[PDB]
Amino acid sequence: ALLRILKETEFKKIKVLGSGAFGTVYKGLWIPVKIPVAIKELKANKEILDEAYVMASVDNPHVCRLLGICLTSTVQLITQLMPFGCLLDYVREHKDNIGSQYLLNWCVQIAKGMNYLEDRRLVHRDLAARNVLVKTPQHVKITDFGLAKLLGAEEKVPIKWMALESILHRIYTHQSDVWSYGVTVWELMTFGSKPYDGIPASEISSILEKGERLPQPPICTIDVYMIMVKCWMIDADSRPKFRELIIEFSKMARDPQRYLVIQGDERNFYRALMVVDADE
Ligand SMILES: COCCO/N=C/c1c(N)ncnc1Nc1ccc2c(cnn2Cc2cccc(F)c2)c1
Repeated sequence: ALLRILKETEFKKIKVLGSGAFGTVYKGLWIPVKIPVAIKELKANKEILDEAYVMASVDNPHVCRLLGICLTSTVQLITQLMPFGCLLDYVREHKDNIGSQYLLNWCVQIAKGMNYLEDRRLVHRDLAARNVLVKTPQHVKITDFGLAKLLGAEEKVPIKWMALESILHRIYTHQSDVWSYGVTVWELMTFGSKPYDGIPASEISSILEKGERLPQPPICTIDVYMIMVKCWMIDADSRPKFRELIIEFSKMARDPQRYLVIQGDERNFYRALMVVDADE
């Protein structure tokens, strides 16, 4: 069964991870051996089970997969626990130990994961560094795709990560996801800064129309920054394609010190923070 129907007893919400944008995520154990899992708690659930199947049918090393679902009073989404937490918090905590090699590789990995979703005709709708998880320092994965639509994202909100056409018309495409990719990259390059910090969400569409964009990160060469800016063009068709982003950042990954200037570039443990891996 691709989307395993789990019984209220097979798993248990041990601790709390964090209050998300669509629900609360817990850390826990699952017994179909005990497997560490992330549990997100948000008769007509036939609708959900549909968009839920998609989330479980993805198979790419850069995209999290939904492993199970529990349909009771509430819907609980069960996935494999990523021990290092989300990338946003990761870069914030290692702001002085993250080299250009890692930063570029993550951009490549996020780009591959996004290209994979585009091949499945799945618009994420909420890509951001907080929705990129760290399996290990050299392996990151995209998560939380599809939930946005499954709750009326484009029905009658992460404004600062959204493309202009999404804010004004609720239009979501793989190209609006490219814009958010641009913002996600900005978050990594600034080591976790909040985009448009100190600017009211209501004024965002206004500043974007006037041509204003997030500033060039200190460590970025104009070449890296040019890619981000292209991702934020009003004309969605003119923005880079994830496929082109994979190739461009891969190229830069071969000569990192040339595209990112990080002083001393070359040269808390999530054990006490956070049985067999779901992968096992
Ligand atoms: C501020 O710091 C917060 C740190 O929280 N880290 C949390 C977390 C984690 N350390 N490991 C794994 N998942 C984590 N969250 C998380 C994110 C999305 C989720 C679930 C469960 N269901 N869904 C929907 C979904 C949609 C599409 C594909 C999927 F696989 C899952 C859990």
